[PDB]
Amino acid sequence: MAPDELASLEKDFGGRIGVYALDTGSGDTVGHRADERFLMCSTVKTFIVSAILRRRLSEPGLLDQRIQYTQSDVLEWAPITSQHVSTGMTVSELCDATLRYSDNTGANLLITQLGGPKETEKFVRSLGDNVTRMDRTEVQLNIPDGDLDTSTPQQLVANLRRLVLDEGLDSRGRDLLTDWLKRNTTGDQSIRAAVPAGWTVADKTGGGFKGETNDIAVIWPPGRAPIVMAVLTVPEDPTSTKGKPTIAAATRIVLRAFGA
Repeated sequence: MAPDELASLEKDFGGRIGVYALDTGSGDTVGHRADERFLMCSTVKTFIVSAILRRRLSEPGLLDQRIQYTQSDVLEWAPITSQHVSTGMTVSELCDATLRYSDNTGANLLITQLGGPKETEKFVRSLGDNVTRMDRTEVQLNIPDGDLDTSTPQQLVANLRRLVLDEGLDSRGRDLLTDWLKRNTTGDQSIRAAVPAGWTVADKTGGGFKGETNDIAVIWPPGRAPIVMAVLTVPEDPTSTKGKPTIAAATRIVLRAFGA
């Protein structure tokens, strides 16, 4: 029933929907186009921040380091970092802004601190991800260009499970990451719109210039093991605003499949 409903949803949407979801209690999965490539867009911020958290283990005091930047660094969507050009922000504060507000300048600053876009790639490679690639910075990473800056739904779930639930990070880095994701402010109309009230969700959204809309999440229902999922969407109509409600509709399909 669920993969049929996902195929029906995709037909209604007009475009391509990639879904993968794992119930860590049952071990059951739901998938549609789960092995196909999609732009990660800003979902990649999850991994940039995770790479910074791992890097701190080799660079004592990294999170407290204050980074100075300039007006040239400030992009159109830089809700936090645009307010602190004179005074700088710490690496921790840049991780906060990058995840909770999808701050694009924050992301770029962190990529520079790591040593460039391939450093995040080296990080996911260390987790055993041989699928994802990172190539560009904000905002060019949102523009389709070959397979640059792509992953698949299933790979994104594997990585999110490893980082939020398992030992991809040390326990304090996992808590830092997970709290920032739980506290995301940009996901209310995506996966979260479909989840019952009171259940905790950790998520990271992404979106492109042609209506591409993504969300990846961990969901904690009461009294059972968490669910990890990814929904990636590419409308045929490049001006479509249907991505977010389509994500919520796919989530409702998934939750019903998982008895939630």
